[PDB]
Amino acid sequence: DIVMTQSPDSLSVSLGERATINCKSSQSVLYSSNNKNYLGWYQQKPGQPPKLLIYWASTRESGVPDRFSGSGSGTDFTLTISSLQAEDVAVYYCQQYYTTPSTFGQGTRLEIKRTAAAPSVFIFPPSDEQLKSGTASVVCLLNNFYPREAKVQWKVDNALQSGNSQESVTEQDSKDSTYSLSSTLTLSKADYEKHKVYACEVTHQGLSSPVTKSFNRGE
Amino acid sequence: VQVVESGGGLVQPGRSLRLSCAASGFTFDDYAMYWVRQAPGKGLEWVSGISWNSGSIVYADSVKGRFTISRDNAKNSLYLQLNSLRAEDTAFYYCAKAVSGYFPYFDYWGQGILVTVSSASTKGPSVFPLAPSSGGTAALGCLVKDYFPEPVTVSWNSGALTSGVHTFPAVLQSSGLYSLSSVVTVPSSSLGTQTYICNVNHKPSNTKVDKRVEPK
Repeated sequence: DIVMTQSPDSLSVSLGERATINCKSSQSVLYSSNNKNYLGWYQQKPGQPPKLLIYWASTRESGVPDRFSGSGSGTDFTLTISSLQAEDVAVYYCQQYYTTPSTFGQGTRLEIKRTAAAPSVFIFPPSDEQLKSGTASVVCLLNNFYPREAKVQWKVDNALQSGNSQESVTEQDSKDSTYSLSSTLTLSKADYEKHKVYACEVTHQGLSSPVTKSFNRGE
Repeated sequence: VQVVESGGGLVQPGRSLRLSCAASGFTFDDYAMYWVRQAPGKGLEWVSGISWNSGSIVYADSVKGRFTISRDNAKNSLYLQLNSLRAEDTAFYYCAKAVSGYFPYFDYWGQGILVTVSSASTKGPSVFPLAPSSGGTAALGCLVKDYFPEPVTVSWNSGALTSGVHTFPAVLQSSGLYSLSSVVTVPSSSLGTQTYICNVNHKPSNTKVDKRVEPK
């Protein structure tokens, strides 16, 4: 059975600049008979099914913009995006149809590089409703920032927390090419009611110095 | 073109499940039908294929002997019977379509069906407000905590509010239950003048909750 191997596994390219993704087949997918490469490229945007970009290694699908082009033959193929746009953020897969099963590449995450943008920080105390259950969830939101890397420090009365919080990050936005992040501090009702000042400190490249949002338990 | 996907959800290892896509608006017997799956976070995997008249059937080695592909061109329906299910079969299962040998490139019809194979019990989400406080921009949201399995859907004001929304990916907690927050940024001035409600739906626990989110 044929094996597809893409390279790189992931790729970060600035707006309006070339992005190149490579696909390699264990055997040739050129059919000598009709001289056609049985090789397609698919785009998969988050939480959508894959869209066909390019078939017979170099033929662009209708609707697919000019900047997408395919090339190569036999065992070595190349998807190229000549002038990368915000909306091109996706995972790109090559797929061979010389055999069936018509096997896929492992995929290539394409990220858009843009000028650094600082996160808007918001903090959220636990709901009165949640406390009745016996645990407390404090939520810090970093909203619409680039790049993806950010440090979130939880401070409970100036004591720095560790191993009691979890982060989630959005898929990169297809318009402003930014991310958002949620840090969730989880403690018991007991521990939440002992302490007074709950603070979330955010270190990020787009901020001249760490930003802190905090509340005192019960306004 | 209109598609109806059904089957899917929670099933325990060894048990079985029947997926189906049905469609109107395309000539159902002009196409070879395929199932592609994607284990969450990982990449695409060719699973199964079937010729227009059920003449030739091909399975990937991973599923051979366990899964049965079939179709009814009269009912414009593609079926996948999942037997002897195992944790690794947990994936989004997609319906795909190819014309012929002259053009065997996949068209995907239908959005994918989540199968979760696990011994763990279903548990509905606890929905809690993330209330806004006191440039003129305010964030508010819903905390959708301690549910199983995936997925939950979150909308705002029943689909009327889509601008500004970030529904975070589920994260598994050490408890073995998922949690996420859905948040939205709005003008400060609107906080008192406009109503904000999360529409959380969790099909597996039969939980529909519309939670009002107001200042404090």
